Amino acid sequence: GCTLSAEDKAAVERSKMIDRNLREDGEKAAREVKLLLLGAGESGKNTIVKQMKITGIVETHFTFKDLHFKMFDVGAQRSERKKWIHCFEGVTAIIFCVALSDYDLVLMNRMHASMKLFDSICNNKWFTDTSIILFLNKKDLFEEKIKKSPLTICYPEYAGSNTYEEAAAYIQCQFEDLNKRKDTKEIYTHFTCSTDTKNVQFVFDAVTDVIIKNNLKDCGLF
Amino acid sequence: YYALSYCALILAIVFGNGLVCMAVLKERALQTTTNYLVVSLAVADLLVATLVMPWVVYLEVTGGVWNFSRICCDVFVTLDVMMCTASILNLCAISIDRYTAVVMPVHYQHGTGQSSCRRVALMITAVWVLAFAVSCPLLFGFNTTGDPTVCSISNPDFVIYSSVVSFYLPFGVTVLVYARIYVVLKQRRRKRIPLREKKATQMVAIVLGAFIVCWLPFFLTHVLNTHCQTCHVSPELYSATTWLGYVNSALNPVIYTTFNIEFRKAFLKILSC
Amino acid sequence: VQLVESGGGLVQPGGSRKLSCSASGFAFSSFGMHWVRQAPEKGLEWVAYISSGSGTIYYADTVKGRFTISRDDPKNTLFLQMTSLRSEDTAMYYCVRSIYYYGSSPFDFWGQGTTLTVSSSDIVMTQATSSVPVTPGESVSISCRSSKSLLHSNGNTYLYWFLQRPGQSPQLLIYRMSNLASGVPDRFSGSGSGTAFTLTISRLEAEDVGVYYCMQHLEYPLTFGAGTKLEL
Amino acid sequence: TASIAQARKLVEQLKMEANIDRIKVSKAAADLMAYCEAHAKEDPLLTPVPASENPFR
Amino acid sequence: ELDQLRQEAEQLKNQIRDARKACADATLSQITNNIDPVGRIQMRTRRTLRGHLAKIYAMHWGTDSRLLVSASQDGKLIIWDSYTTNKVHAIPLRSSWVMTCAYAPSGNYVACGGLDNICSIYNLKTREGNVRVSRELAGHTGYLSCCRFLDDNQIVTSSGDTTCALWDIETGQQTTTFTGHTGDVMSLSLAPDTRLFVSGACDASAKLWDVREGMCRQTFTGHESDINAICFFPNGNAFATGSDDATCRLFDLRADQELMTYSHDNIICGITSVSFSKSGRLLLAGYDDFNCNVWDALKADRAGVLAGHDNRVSCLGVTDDGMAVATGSWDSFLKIWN
Ligand SMILES: CCCN(CCc1cccs1)[C@H]1CCc2c(O)cccc2C1
Repeated sequence: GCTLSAEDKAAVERSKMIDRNLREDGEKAAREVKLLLLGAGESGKNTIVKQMKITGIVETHFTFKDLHFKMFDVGAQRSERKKWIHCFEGVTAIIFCVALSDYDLVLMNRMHASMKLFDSICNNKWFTDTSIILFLNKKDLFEEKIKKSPLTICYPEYAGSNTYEEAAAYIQCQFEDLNKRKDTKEIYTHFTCSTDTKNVQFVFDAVTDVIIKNNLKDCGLF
Repeated sequence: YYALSYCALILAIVFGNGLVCMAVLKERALQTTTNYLVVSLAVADLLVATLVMPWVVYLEVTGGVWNFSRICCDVFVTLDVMMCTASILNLCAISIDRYTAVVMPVHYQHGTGQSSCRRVALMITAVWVLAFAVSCPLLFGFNTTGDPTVCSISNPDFVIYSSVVSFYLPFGVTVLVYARIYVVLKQRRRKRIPLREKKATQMVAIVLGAFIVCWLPFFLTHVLNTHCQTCHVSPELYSATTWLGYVNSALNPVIYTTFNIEFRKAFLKILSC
Repeated sequence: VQLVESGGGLVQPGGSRKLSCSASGFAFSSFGMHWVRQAPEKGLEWVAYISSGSGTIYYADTVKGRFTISRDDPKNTLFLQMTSLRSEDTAMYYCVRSIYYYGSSPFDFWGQGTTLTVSSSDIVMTQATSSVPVTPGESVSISCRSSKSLLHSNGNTYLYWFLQRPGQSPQLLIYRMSNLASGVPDRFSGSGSGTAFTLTISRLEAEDVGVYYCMQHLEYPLTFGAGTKLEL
Repeated sequence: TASIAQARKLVEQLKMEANIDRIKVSKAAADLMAYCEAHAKEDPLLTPVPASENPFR
Repeated sequence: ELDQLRQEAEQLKNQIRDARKACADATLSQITNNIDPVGRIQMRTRRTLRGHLAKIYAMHWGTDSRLLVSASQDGKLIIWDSYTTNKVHAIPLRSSWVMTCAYAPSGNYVACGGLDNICSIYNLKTREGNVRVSRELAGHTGYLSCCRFLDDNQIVTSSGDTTCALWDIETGQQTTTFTGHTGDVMSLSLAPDTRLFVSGACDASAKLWDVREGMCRQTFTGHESDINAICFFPNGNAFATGSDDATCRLFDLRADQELMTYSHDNIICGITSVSFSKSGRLLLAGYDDFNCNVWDALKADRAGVLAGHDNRVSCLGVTDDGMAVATGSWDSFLKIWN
């Protein structure tokens, strides 16, 4: 077009070369799984981050079976969550950490604090569609403690055994019953320990189910 | 009977597939790769209702009598095989898109990325090119209609090839593809061990159900008018089943858009304005 | 920031040489690049342009088809393959940076040049002068004129002023008629009507000795004035 | 203790705010009104400029 | 000790609101009822500014009224020529989690930051021709919620740690900290002279600060909910705030109180962003419900609507010459209006 100078034409060419790089970086960013990592302070987040990798946001990258995952640990932030949690509205899944051993530990009870955090995150207006991966992080130390101290420290409402199976299953249900919005959200719970591969495989499995369900929304099947 | 019912169908198809085109034109939440196929379906159904079906009205009004040049018969007949094969092959392309959503889920994962848009630009091109490739022989020596006072397709050397490539092939592929989608979704649930995974089974059933119910009785009756010896086949059954074939274009907005929330939101906005 | 340039010396007419220009200490891929010729004791002539990412190429008609401008961004290197050389090509060739965005300074850096000794409707820019003998401390007012108005519909006036000191490559003084370049002292200022232009050296210094070229950037081919020398 | 240090700091701050030479709201309201009337002609959003001199044609 | 200090604090709170109430002889409405209305403000989108691929969180105009920076959660800080729609620069951020950006009064620098707790300063005008990180202002302990340059070497930044800080950029050092907010500070506005700034916070409070003396001069408290947005009126004697209350409020410095509020009964959503027109007569506010409302700042009549966005209007800026308003959005577009 004759209306543009030789320098306007070269500025439009630069602008279009910037578009080409913005679009390419958007293609790179779209093939990356955004994971928000949540849970209380000692909840096993650091054990998860070690296994996945093997103040302000700690953003950590891992690759597993050609999915690229970005993990946002928002734990070192100390500030009003409703002012910044909406940055994460486009997250694939939340990973929520619970120290399973903290049913009988003090913050007033740590498992009830983890459940109040889980409820506020799960039932949040920014995450209505967003699935959650629960890691129940310390099944070994929970087996050591449950033999010694009952779940009635956390849940006087409970009526099962202090065997691992009934206690661990009851805690999973005490988190998964915090789902409102069961029409649009799923929780992917996984009992967790010192374990290198299975937890990363569980993120990949649960994220693949989440991506499939997002695709099935995008073509009307879900 | 049929003449004014086709006029109601032209309005129903222009309204329904016009809403699909308008909703994707307005709503950027609908401007996915995934819905550009559903607009390609809507364009095929619009060109059926606007180009093809008024000639179906007037041909049925005259009682099957053609009052125009054989150049014009080739145009009507090629547009019919074109726009109907484009509707049918869009159903098949949408099934292969929905299969990519499930079996190649990482590639699909946002319905707007350049490699996904490239994939539907390719399969929309394949839909419209293959619709041309099966219809274009009727611009020349394959439209052997027996007398210039009539305009219809009736020769075995074309009707088999045409019914196969336009329907029995993409029908078999679409049934195979949606059955494989239903199987892979059942395998996802089995491997994990819900109401919207049951919705996917309901949508597979509604999609194959409408595609069978509209198009299969036409392509059976079409092959049986031409290639069968001693059949009890009739112009009544052929007129009934061609009407039931064009009814697919009236159902296609229902099937591919009214069961999706982003489409219902966009339609309720357009219906409000 | 550097542009270091090689290929040069003697070559026969009808012959060919690859000039190369290795960039360092700047984001080479983001700059458009020019070649500018200077024939011995003559003025500057723009030769070729390649944009950032090679999407645009231009040439002067004196070299179009006969020279090819090429670029290797991963090697930070610019090339001029000269395919059929003639005596009119004997010159120092300068590799020159340019970058184009709102408020940018194109032509801002010029390499040390490389000398090629070939063995033996454009906008006209005129300076109506060739030399000016003058003394430090006093003001000087160099001038230039264009055959076409350099004031574009967007409100820019596309003059550039260059100073070339003795034995040195050109330096941008003023870009887009009014604006002085980075590392140029406020002693230099530019002004003009859209067809006539002035470079004022408000207090002359011994470093201001050299040939001053106007150049237009309204349209390709880019065209320089003949050059006006200041001397003590 | 830190809470007593903050209670002293908060008293000192509330005292430093209390001792301010506040003007009447009628005068202050009239001064914003006067700034708007003075600059009304100078505001392209309040009074759209003709398309000849609007940069955003 | 503590009960007497709490009684003295409450007694000073009685004395200060008594002093505000003694200033309140007439309201701005009673003084502006006799003035002519603005009429309908019917701005058109003159530009749409497309290349961001996530939510726009912030934008800032250059003082030239032509360049604007904008920041998105896709980890890009884009400088736009608003006249041509050209991207002048796209700057890759080290943290994608950007919540604010600023453009220096010179145009030499942009600043941005967010959930990284750092304000990164980008030199635009390098001899290398790329944009470089020149400094990282680490020292806040919560997210960077706002940045505003005073000049090429001084920037005031606001944080989720409930503090503002003034920085010397060349030392990389917070030379002043401003601490009196009890909630997360969300927004800044420098006064036109840059001697003062206001900051609005999650304790529903706005504080006036002296930049040089490092002290809260005044506190303003009429909001029922957290202040997301703050802007000086162009004279520097008043400022508007927008909050999750779904109201804007205009506050005097000189009379130390709220003049007026800007809300309609059908507005029920947080105000994300606030700006004045050049005369101060229009107060522009950006909202969730996805639009910008223009207010007659003198009457509190809703003078017009900028209805062009499909997701939350996250940003406003009126240009310094007043020619246009840019509005930025979570729908990933910037729209420019006249
Ligand atoms: C519902 C579609 C009816 N048409 C019927 C042709 C008509 C005759 C009289 C009135 S209309 C078919 C003709 C045969 C064919 C085909 O072999 C392949 C792909 C499409 C079609 C379109």
